[PDB]
Amino acid sequence: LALSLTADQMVSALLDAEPPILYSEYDSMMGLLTNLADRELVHMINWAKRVPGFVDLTLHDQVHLLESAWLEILMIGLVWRSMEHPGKLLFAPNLLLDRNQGKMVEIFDMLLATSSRFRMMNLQGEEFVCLKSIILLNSGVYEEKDHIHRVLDKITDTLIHLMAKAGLTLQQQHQRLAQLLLILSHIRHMSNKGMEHLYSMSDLLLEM
Amino acid sequence: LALSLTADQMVSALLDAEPPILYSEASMMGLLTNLADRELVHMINWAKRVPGFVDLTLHDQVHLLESAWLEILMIGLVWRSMEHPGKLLFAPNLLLDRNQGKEGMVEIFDMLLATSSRFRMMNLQGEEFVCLKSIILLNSGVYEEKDHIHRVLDKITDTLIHLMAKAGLTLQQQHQRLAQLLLILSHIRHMSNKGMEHLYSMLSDLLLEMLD
Ligand SMILES: C[C@H]1CCN(CCOc2ccc([C@@H]3c4ccc(O)cc4CC[C@@H]3c3ccccc3)cc2)C1
Ligand SMILES: C[C@H]1CCN(CCOc2ccc([C@@H]3c4ccc(O)cc4CC[C@@H]3c3ccccc3)cc2)C1
Repeated sequence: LALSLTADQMVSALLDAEPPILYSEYDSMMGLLTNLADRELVHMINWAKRVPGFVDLTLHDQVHLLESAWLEILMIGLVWRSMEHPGKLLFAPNLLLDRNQGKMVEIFDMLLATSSRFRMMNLQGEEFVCLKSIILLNSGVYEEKDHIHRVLDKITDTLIHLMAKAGLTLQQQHQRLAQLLLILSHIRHMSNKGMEHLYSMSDLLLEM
Repeated sequence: LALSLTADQMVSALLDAEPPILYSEASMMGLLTNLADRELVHMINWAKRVPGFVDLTLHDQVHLLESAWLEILMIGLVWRSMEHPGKLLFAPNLLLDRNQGKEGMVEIFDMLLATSSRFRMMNLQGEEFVCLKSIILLNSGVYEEKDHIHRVLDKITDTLIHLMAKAGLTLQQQHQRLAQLLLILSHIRHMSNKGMEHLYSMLSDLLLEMLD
């Protein structure tokens, strides 16, 4: 029944679905980020459940979707809040790191670049939550399958609706749509590069 | 001077630019490498006939091909594999199913097969296909020169939209399908990444000499 949402209801539903911005433990850099990510993962699951259409999926469908998307969700979230701090990544309000402290400057330079990209594009928060939802439903998808594609189509409708209300021309609307979606493919890329470094060292999702 | 180009002529240019289909020559990893290596040459010549590409500095052209070359091979493979369900047409004389796919390679195979199915379900057209392939070339390595590329990318999106509108898809159906196509590109990024991993655990000089 979640496919009956109007575009504005979809946005409002996504905005209040938003997870908090966590802080880093006050009182060895990888640990701080690992600790942060672990705590971040917990609200991400309660977030995903509030994504329209998500809970309709069988629970092992939900688990496959989250296992594929989670690092991308983390990455776009980080990049999102890092937007208004050029040359730096805001992992937490008390943990704002620069280029030099990165040394993973391979992945960080990528993360910074994406942040610059969102900034030049002047990405709005309303567009942001759509993109994050898109990532959840799309990264893992390669009755159940088509429902997902129907949900994805609704988010597309919503994104366009946002751009029309913003006063962008029809041409500008599908161009901006194209630009944002291509950016997702470089978030996929980052996740992957992030993943293999992440094993230069899967089931709590059902439990959660 | 390639941006001064109507959507129809744009599709024309890309279509005629299409590379030929090549024939097949760890028996198999030696077969796919020879084929891919041969396929790689025609890709350079294809890339140069892609609108906006030769206006780029040579250093950037190499960089784009370095980032994208595997993605190009994969989507092309996926493309000609459409009408052959459950199989991969690496070549007219080399048609494989996933059984023959079996080290580390069956997972990549299955990914390529799903992509092929998705194109089949969506019923991807040739006009659209060549548009996507261009987007990959210019998008994959995108991270005066770095906005020219974004103009071309916008021009190709117009072209895609142009095609869906002519087809009779409504404005809503148009942007829905545009999105459906571009999201598939992120799967192809993923396949390429896992592909690079799988190849290291077993190009520039060519690209530079190749782009004589
Ligand atoms: C999925 C859980 C399994 C146990 N945990 C492993 C650590 O997971 C991460 C994921 C991301 C990071 C870094 C980070 C942390 C918080 C955040 O909001 C965003 C990011 C962006 C990725 C970043 C990173 C990138 C590449 C290698 C390591 C860490 C660190 C650890 C997380
Ligand atoms: C950069 C060039 C110089 C070194 N060469 C290494 C060979 O790279 C490849 C690329 C693709 C493949 C397989 C293939 C062959 C032909 C084709 O038209 C498409 C593809 C898609 C990928 C496929 C592959 C890629 C990676 C691991 C296993 C299989 C195999 C070897 C390529």
